[PDB]
Amino acid sequence: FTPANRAYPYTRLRRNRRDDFSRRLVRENVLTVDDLILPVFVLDGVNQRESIPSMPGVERLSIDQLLIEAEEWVALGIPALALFPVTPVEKKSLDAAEAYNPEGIAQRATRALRERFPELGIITDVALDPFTTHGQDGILDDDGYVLNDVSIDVLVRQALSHAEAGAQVVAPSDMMDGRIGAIREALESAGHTNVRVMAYSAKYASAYYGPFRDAVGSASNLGKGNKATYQMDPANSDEALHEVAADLAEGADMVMVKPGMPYLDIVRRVKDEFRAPTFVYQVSGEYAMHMGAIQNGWLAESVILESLTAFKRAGADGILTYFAKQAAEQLRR
Amino acid sequence: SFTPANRAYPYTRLRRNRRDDFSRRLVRENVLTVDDLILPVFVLDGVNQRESIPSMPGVERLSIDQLLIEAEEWVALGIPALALFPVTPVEKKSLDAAEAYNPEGIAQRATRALRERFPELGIITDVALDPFTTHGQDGILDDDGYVLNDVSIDVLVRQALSHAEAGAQVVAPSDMMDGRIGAIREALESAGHTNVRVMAYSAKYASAYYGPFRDAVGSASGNKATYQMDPANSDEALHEVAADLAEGADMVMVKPGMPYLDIVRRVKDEFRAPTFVYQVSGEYAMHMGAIQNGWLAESVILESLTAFKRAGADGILTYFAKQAAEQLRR
Amino acid sequence: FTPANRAYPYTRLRRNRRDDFSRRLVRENVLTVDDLILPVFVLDGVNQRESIPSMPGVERLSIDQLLIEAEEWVALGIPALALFPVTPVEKKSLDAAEAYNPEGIAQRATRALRERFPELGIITDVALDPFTTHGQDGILDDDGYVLNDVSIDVLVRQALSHAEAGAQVVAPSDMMDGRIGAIREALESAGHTNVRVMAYSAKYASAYYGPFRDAVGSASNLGKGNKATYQMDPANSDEALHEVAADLAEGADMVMVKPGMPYLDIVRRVKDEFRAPTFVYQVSGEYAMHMGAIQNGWLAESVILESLTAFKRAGADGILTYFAKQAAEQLRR
Amino acid sequence: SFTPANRAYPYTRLRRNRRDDFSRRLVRENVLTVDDLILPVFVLDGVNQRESIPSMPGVERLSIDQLLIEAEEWVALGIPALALFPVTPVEKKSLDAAEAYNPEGIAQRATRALRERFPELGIITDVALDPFTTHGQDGILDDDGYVLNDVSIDVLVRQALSHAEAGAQVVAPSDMMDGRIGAIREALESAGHTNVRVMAYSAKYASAYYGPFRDAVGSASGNKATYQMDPANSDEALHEVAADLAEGADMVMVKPGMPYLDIVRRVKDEFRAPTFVYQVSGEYAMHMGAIQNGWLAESVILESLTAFKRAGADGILTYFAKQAAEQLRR
Amino acid sequence: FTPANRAYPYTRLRRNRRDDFSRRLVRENVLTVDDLILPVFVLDGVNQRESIPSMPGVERLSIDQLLIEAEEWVALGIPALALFPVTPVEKKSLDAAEAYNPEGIAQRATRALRERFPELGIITDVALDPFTTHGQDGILDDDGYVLNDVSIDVLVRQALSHAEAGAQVVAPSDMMDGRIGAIREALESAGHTNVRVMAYSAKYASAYYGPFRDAVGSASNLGKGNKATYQMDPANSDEALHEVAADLAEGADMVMVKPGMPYLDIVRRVKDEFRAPTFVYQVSGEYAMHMGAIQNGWLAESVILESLTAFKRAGADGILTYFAKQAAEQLRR
Amino acid sequence: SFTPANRAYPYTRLRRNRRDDFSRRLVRENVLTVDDLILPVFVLDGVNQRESIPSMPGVERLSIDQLLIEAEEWVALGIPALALFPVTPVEKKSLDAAEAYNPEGIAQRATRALRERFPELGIITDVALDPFTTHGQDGILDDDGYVLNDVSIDVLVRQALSHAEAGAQVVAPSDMMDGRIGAIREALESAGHTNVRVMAYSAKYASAYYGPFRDAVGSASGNKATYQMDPANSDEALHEVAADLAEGADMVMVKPGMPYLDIVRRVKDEFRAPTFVYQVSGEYAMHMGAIQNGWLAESVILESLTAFKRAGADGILTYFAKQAAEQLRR
Ligand SMILES: [Cl-]
Ligand SMILES: [Cl-]
Ligand SMILES: [Cl-]
Ligand SMILES: [Cl-]
Ligand SMILES: [Cl-]
Ligand SMILES: [Cl-]
Ligand SMILES: [K+]
Ligand SMILES: [K+]
Ligand SMILES: [K+]
Ligand SMILES: [K+]
Ligand SMILES: [K+]
Ligand SMILES: [K+]
Ligand SMILES: [Mg+2]
Ligand SMILES: [Mg+2]
Ligand SMILES: [Mg+2]
Ligand SMILES: [Mg+2]
Ligand SMILES: [Mg+2]
Ligand SMILES: [Mg+2]
Repeated sequence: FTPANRAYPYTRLRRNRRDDFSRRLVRENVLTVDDLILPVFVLDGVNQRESIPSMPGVERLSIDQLLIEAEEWVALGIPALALFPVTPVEKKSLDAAEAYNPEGIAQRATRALRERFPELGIITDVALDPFTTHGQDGILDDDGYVLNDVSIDVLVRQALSHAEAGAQVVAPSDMMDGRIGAIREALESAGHTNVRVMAYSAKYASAYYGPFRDAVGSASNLGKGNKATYQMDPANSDEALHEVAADLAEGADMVMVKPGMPYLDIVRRVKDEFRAPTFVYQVSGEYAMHMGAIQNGWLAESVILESLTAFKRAGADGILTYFAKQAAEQLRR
Repeated sequence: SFTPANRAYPYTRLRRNRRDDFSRRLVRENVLTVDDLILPVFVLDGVNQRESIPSMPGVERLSIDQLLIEAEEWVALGIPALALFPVTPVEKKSLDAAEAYNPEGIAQRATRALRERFPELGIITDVALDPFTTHGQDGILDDDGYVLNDVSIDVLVRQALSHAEAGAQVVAPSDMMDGRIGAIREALESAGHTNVRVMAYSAKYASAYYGPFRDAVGSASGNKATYQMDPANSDEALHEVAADLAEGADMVMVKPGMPYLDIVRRVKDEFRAPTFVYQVSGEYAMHMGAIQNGWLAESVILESLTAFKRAGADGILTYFAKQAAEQLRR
Repeated sequence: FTPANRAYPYTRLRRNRRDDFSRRLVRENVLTVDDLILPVFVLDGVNQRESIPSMPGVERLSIDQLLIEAEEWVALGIPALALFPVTPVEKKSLDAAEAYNPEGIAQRATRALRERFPELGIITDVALDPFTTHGQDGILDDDGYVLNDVSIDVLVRQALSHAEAGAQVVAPSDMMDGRIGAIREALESAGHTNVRVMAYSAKYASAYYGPFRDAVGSASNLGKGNKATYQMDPANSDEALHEVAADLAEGADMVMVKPGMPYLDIVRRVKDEFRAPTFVYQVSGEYAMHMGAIQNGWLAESVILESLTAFKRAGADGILTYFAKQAAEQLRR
Repeated sequence: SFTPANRAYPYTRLRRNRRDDFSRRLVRENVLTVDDLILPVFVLDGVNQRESIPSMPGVERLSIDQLLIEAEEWVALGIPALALFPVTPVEKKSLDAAEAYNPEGIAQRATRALRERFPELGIITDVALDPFTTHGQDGILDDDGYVLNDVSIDVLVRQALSHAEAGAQVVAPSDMMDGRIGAIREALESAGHTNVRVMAYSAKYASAYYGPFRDAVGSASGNKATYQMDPANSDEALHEVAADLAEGADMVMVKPGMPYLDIVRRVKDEFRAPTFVYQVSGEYAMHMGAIQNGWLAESVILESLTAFKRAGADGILTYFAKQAAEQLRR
Repeated sequence: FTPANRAYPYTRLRRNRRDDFSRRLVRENVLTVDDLILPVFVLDGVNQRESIPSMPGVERLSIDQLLIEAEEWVALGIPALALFPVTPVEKKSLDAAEAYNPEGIAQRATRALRERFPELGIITDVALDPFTTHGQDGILDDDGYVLNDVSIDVLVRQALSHAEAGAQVVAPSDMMDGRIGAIREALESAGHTNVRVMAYSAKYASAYYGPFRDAVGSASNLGKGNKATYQMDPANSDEALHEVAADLAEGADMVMVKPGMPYLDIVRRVKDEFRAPTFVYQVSGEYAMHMGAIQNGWLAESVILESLTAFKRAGADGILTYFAKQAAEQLRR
Repeated sequence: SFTPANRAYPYTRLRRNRRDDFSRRLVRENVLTVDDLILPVFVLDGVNQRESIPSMPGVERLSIDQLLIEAEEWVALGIPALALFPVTPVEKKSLDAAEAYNPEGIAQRATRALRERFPELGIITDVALDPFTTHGQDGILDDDGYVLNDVSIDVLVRQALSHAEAGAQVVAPSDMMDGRIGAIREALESAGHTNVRVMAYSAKYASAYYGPFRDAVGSASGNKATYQMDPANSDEALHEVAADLAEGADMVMVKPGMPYLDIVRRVKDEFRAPTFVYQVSGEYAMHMGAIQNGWLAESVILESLTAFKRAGADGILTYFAKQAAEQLRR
């Protein structure tokens, strides 16, 4: 960068801050509804709405209830939903076969939403964690290690069942090496030419996933287990560039940094280095922490749009956020 | 900077994101909002007057009362700022351009009237001598017909001060005299006008695109290649901006607009400062003419304005600002 | 960039502007006839010259009339023509078979010009829009979507018929993914080793194509249809770099940004990043808008060379411009 | 800068290094140590006083004797520095903010007491007028309610000098007046306070995250968008830091912290200077609230602090500093 | 870099140096035990401990003695050992067959350590120099030249016997072209998916290897021979970038610069350019030279941590150092 | 900067160029020549004296007549410059370091004697107070034992002037006081010493490697972390060099040498200025000790010196300069 010899008092950076109109003129970034993705927790059955104690204001919804709520999500202009099925306990297995069940919640919810709301983007989740008795994102070997290439075999079948259900976007969150190219290849081979792959590229072994694990019901399955053999070390930044570079090479249409606010520097570096469609997840713990402080009267509602503007400023094109309705509503007005 | 990352067809198909509206909206790199818009307005001396301009279809010169009336609609649409260009009566032109610093000149009157009735509306005054000289040249001429640099700056400074006294939040020197940004900043600071912004017309080309504006303001009674920039020069625009930043400009502008998008892009990339671009009278008329003739669909207006945002402009001075602001509200 | 601490009054940038001679010495870019490509609209039949109301001063020309006009284009030193055939209504089809007809206007015009003017560069257009009843650049599926790889099959046959006719350059304007490498491969396989591919790399879904659509007669076919599923979003800049990077990798000899003046920042970035032979189209709407303002007395003729100098300054090596004769004439003198 | 080097699955499997603790530790790019930690502390006027703060669970305001007692534990843990924030009695607030430079103001007293009993402990004083004004604004107001720049700097300078006289090794201007770093540096040098460090709050955003701190210090009886930075602006933070470095800052700070990691990263990459970040009261409370509610595991605290190191911060002002220092000792 | 116009006396860089606390706050790099790899010389037989005259304080150790010493290495938190077997004279050959003996010292020591200390990283050495009668790192042709691809055949068999013994890391020190990709391929083919390859990427034809050659017993075998046809020319820096780029492309998980302190500029460039896990060897001559000066009373012990901090500052993530115990002990306290 | 160009085994085999001496010589990136060499020499007060130094095997302190005798051999070998380090008699040390600017101090005498008998030989004097203070500290101490910055600069300036008067072509301030390069340059210019070069010891670390030199010069009767650089810091060295260049240094130096090659590399890459590196007494002794012990072959000396050239140094201050110069002649 070139400072161009700017010096007080010839340069006073408060002059542009003097008035709202100049503030607005020079303002570098804005959040719009075109930046918003709403994740939703999807229940089996009919007429089901379940509160989540660790994500106040967020509800698990059966497919019929989801179709009704989606009327307003669409009316607000929200471009896409990311679906997270809440797997019945009895459907969890060692082999995660429910992942690719054409009658699984994810697949049924896709078919229903694609028919009801043809313009709404549906992003499915490619990962085994909602389907395994152990709560890990893949298949274990006899050492209890998440097998890479064997897991990809199952993830591929899943991705294909999502495309078959009409999902415009599949989002592998699993963090297996090479899964973007394996899923891309399979989609291509099968004629699913236009199904986007939204890679979770730099997805960290984070402590901020707690509430979501309660929400999808994987928390009791995982127990004290951790994902440090596949999810990325929080301390590592350069390594995120290698992750993204491979996912681009492998065919990803979009690349994602996960967690969001605790990793904004990663967003910045990924946008700067690759100049590709860049996505960020404002995860369940980020949401819970803001919502808990707002409900306590400790922070003003306005932190919501402040937290979301940060993602734009950092370089994200789109934001998966549990705040997406609240935000769209505030936008809107 | 830029890494292809070994992206290769068919693994990479750049049309997947284009497949649907929802994914095009998600990845869409830039968006024009009314926050980006500045409306230039031509201001008359009388009351209850509007005049049409043959080379600027749909643009009216307004007397100050009409300006106030119309500004109600501009403010309602959320347009942040106006850029005022006085249409000087012939009796008020001189070799000394004294009308430039007249506390009752059209720009000064318009400014006080606007600042009082719409206190949140940004007013950007024009610092230049071309509406005030008998030959309309942007400065004072010597005996060979040359536009004197430092002597013109003395008049421009008096002018900028009069604008700051009239209440203008921004003065915009468009004259292209060397060193004027610094001289104006110095004088503003010495006079205690600490918060008056200076929007430098930094890289302002010796263009053929200003023709309609010259009819608009009545300056059309000659070239400016000794002060305005040679259209061929790009590296040069970086030196012009570096100086204006060092001299204290709060925002820097590239002029003409669309014929110079590459300059917007270099200026934003290199300096990372508030960057402005003028979509000039000639751009406006070309587009407007083609639309009215039925040659071009009217969506070319948002396409042109969108181009400014993509090239790196923060704000756009454009005669389209009202039309664009209405399309963005609808 | 390094400002090197240059400060008024030690640095006065008006000193070089003082005199024509210093102006000329430091002037960074110049337009010459070596930068000019003339597009031409080519009619069937004999002795045909048709005015285009939305492109004043431009005529559709039968092949005999084109050969006569070309005498002066060559005398002026214009390096190349880009041919755009005006397809008879009765020859438009679903399958676009006329694209690869050895007796199609494009093919006949190539053979005639290559024989008459052996040094003149002939650039043919690879695209189905002049041949389809729907006016879209490729073959539609049952959803009315432009099929990518199926369209490339037809585009390849077309490119081959152009090479067979003697075209030194083929210019795929179609914006299908991967078509540069498919056309390159086919040309290579068939022994057309030296046929250049001039890729329309970063070709935007623009509103500035109106007059050309009237000129080639595709406007009534297209109707209200749009090309947003293949032509690029006007808002997108980083994405242009990915487009060009792939076309280079795929074998393009030249890469083109289209529209021209509304996308000069793209020209700048493409030249800066790739350092490759870079081309820009000053499209029909750009031409119409300048010509309409000049005829109205609103702009001086001099905007023509100003608009063309911009392309040089921005980084283009060559410019496809309907002004190419006027410009060459003004150069010339 | 960055070269992918044609790395491709399966030759490249980024999980191999993740396979085992030993290889994760070897390649681990960043590590938080107590060397990175600064504890902000809220200081009361009395003796034998502690108060709890509703919006800052687990944080106590301490009178100076309690501060000394607690500092024994902070020093033992190896915490390098405290950042003092006085809780000004209501009787001591004024329009002129004179209490700011009172040689017996809470900050000044706390500093002398600390410098004497823990001479190796770093004391960072707050240079700002918001704990001293009746309206708590960070400067002196004019008649339209505007925070006067240069007039406020005059008071900030008197304040910084009083801190240097009290023995402070670092004064930290948090006020966001233009040019204050230079004016403070000039005055420090003229007075022979050659080694007093200035830690500029350089890119300090007009944030909603300061709510709990305003309760903590008692300033909660209004916005600061005319001086604090617009949250949307990034390029702007580079200009703010460039000026503060030129003006003589020894370290530069980004504030808020985690909602601005991208700014930490740009600031460190571009300037390669000592870079500091404040994990503000709102960050602390959000995390603390979620942990106590059972929503988040307490390892999110080290994860947040680790994020600062990775983003490029050298030092972190954080209300978590004692907790983190104990986890690093255990 | 941007100096930002910093000028004395407004900028005095001694202000941060004034006090220990500010020193500590701004200190850019720190050595920790997570950066340390201990190389060890491994003897055949039982109850063997042999001093090395050119590496004072370093001992060759039989496997039983190595298991006992390793108790404290682990207690100190040292992440990994690099094993260097001391080949019996009678086991040296033309064909280096002992390299891949499942009962070779390296293989036996791996199996023993992997079983006794499951969390300790074991890095094996892939190179023929401890096994050849000539002391060169590969197989000679009839001109006495080290054959590239023939040597790789043997190195591959070795690497495989190391994986089979349970080594988590193999470190080819041989400097044959292409050996990283050959070893990677073989490991992959054989299902050794997670065995890391720590490439000696920019390994110089150095004079600083003397003491180690005495330690492993290769010095008398090598004689006056040199390795200039494979080990890198000390004068060459740009060439190191090409070396590393290829090893990354070929699948290395970590890349190493060798010697350490005489090549810190190489460390800096490799980290800066590639942003990959970067390793550096503080070689036997570096160790001997510091230890000799410390024992003579010519340098303070404190040069040890100074020499090791240099590697962190230069850009290394991990350091193979004979000082690793001393350092860990000093850390520790 | 760096493009791998898709080079891949077996098309690319980097050993082909290594196959033969002739191709290794052709591609060989750097070469040490005697043009790169500066010999530091320890100078005694007497006549007909040489002393051995226990921690610096093979290095002798020489009285000025012995220096002249030996310099005949250094000049013949083509060594461009000496760096003089006086061994001050105990009687000549003081709190005020006055012996530093004594026109008959050892450095000053040695310089006149050298400039007269070998007028083409470069003489680099040491600007520092550590050979002259009773506590040997590089400056004047205040009452807390702190090395005063500006007060020390006053003495260093007097010293540098005395060297310029004695005929020195280069004065080399090794003291690490802030701002000294500028103060020395100013004083040299004011006194008409227009062509006297200043070789700044710019990035001079608080090292353990200076131990043998302290025995050599007799300063060994304490640390310098308040002025010499923290070994851990790299970005910091860029700021140190930027200042010294701005202040007028003709060449900039990194000290210690081999433990800081990464700093040489950053300094040359970023500033592209004449860059010097000191291979310090501790480096010399480590190498020398290992060679004599039979542990290392003597080719490690050229390897170490070659490393400096590769890292980006133009010139090397090295106690090996005579040995290396003889190997380069043979
Ligand atoms: Cl599809
Ligand atoms: Cl003002
Ligand atoms: Cl051919
Ligand atoms: Cl001080
Ligand atoms: Cl394995
Ligand atoms: Cl001189
Ligand atoms: K978006
Ligand atoms: K804007
Ligand atoms: K020229
Ligand atoms: K630190
Ligand atoms: K490490
Ligand atoms: K050579
Ligand atoms: Mg991955
Ligand atoms: Mg200028
Ligand atoms: Mg393409
Ligand atoms: Mg500031
Ligand atoms: Mg190699
Ligand atoms: Mg210095």
